[PDB]
Amino acid sequence: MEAKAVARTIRIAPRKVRLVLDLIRGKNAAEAIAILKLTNKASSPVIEKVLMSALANAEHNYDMNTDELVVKEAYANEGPTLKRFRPRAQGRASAINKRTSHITIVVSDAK
Amino acid sequence: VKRTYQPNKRKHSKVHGFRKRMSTKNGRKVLARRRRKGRKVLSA
Amino acid sequence: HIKKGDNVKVIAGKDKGKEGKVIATLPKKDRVVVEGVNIMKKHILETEAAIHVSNVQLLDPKTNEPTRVGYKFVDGKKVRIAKKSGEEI
Amino acid sequence: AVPKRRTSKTRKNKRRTHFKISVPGMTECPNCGEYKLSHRVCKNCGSYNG
RNA sequence: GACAAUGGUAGGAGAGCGUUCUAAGGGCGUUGAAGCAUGAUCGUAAGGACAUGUGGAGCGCUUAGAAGUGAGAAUGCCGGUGUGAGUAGCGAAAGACGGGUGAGAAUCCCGUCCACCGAUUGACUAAGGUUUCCAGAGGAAGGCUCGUCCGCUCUGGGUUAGU
RNA sequence: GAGGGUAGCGGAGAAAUUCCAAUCGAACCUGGAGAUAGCUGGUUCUCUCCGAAAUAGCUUUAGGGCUAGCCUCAAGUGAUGA
RNA sequence: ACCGAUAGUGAACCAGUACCGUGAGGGAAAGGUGAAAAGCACCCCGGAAGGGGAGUGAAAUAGAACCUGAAACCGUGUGCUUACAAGUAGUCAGAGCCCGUUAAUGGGUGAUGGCGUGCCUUUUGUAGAAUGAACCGGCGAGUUACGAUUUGAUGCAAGGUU
Repeated sequence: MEAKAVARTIRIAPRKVRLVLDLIRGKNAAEAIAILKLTNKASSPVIEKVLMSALANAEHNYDMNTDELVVKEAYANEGPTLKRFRPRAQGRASAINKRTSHITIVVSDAK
Repeated sequence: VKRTYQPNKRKHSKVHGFRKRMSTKNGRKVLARRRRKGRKVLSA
Repeated sequence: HIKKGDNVKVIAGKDKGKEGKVIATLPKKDRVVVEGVNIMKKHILETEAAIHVSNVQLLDPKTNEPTRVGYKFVDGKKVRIAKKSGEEI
Repeated sequence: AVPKRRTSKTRKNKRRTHFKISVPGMTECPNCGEYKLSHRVCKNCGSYNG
């Protein structure tokens, strides 16, 4: 079986989250948890909470053992941006996109 | 750098106020033209 | 209209064929609450819900049949009478 | 200067080939049982014992 | 059935496809309308069908009628989304440690040491703003980072004249 | 500093065509007004038949126009065509 | 034989309003759950946001960022191919490898060989280093009234007709 967990409209640009999602995709579960704990990136705690959620749905929602699961999928999609501005020299004003993201994680026991 | 707008209450109400517009004849026309449009501020 | 305290029969819906008493009436939208009709379950308690007054028909006091209602003037006032029979209802 | 011409998503995806991070370089602490960074202290309940 | 002819701009002539609406006739539809996605189908072209998924109530066919009738290009208007690219910048300047609080602390609170202005970055008032002032809570957005904090959000308060 | 004045066919100027709300060889707004433009740009579906001109004359005319010349459709004449 | 939310009033919404200007004055953009709120009791991860269930419902990729949900753009997995090669990026020929359709001289990929300097506008002549366009979607240009003339149709006819 597979369990899944999502986090929607996380306020971090998607191509900043895809950098650290690529380190834990494929690894074991207890290894990916330590990887997310010991990395400098600002998006580490968010992915760690989403991963722990998908590891907790497995124990209760569909009974299975949490010492066998592997991160079968982990990806980040776009979400609605925010449109802000920055007033520059000589009257001009430039745009600012505050990107968001949707982080999905699917953990499977290989069965 | 001194800019073009220095706010001041007396000058604002003494040039663009209701009484100033209701005083002359082309100010009554400005009010009669702003009332027709539906503007919520006739003079200030 | 259909005033409450009246025994009606449900002509349409998924309760059709039943019959109960009119409890409440919302005549700004033509809704009436019947007893035992349109039982809804809300988050879990179970109640009745309104049904459009176009759907319930009054029962003849004579033959227990759904009919229409007309009005007559027996005196200086109005009286409701069934369409099949002619008795006040 | 300004780009003379738009960048394909082939050229962009090639140039982002080496833009990544690496695994934190971690060991397993032989007191905490848990994982830790080599030459650092055990961030879990524990010490260094070096 | 025999013979010939068939490159083409500007432009001239003919025959046609498709779109929205109307009249009359004949139909389909919750046993699933239009739309929309796919397919390895048909026609000389414009274009026409059929099957599957979805969707959730309308829509084709025939013959005529009437037009806001078919768009790749106007430094075209409006909306969305990219590339440059994790690139330039992050707005004049001295902070260091200790102890707290907290899910989370270089950035918030308290403390000691150090540093800056001191004819001023100190004190008081006229314009001008017009509730931004205080206490208790908050952390979505604003703050060029963080934030447990604030001139920001919520809830209650605060302006006292015979001179 | 405060309170006032001078208004666009106008005002102020120790004068520089300076300055009159980041605008001045004549402000800004609304209307005449879809001013006009012999100039540049553009023009939204297919197939079938034919298929040029870049020349003469006149022109306040010369990158515009009008008539003739060269193209096309229909009716007629009819051997006048080459 | 009027429009149907880029249309129809500038305004189907609490619009002549946010706003913007010293002022006179200028001016948007914003529609849709379901038949009925029955608008998710309760359990679990999390500080909350947000999920995963289980329930309401005919439907929850109907959960108030609510009908449908497309293109540009951003990703995840995979079938064939690619690190000695000079590429308007296709077309024609053609091994190998993987599949199996509206069933028909089948679909996908492409080792290698031949041929091949985009589109529009403006020009005697542009691959042109002459112009325009970042891409996608919607909007967008020979029309109506009244007269004149020529052609096809129809009715009467030394008459035709208001």
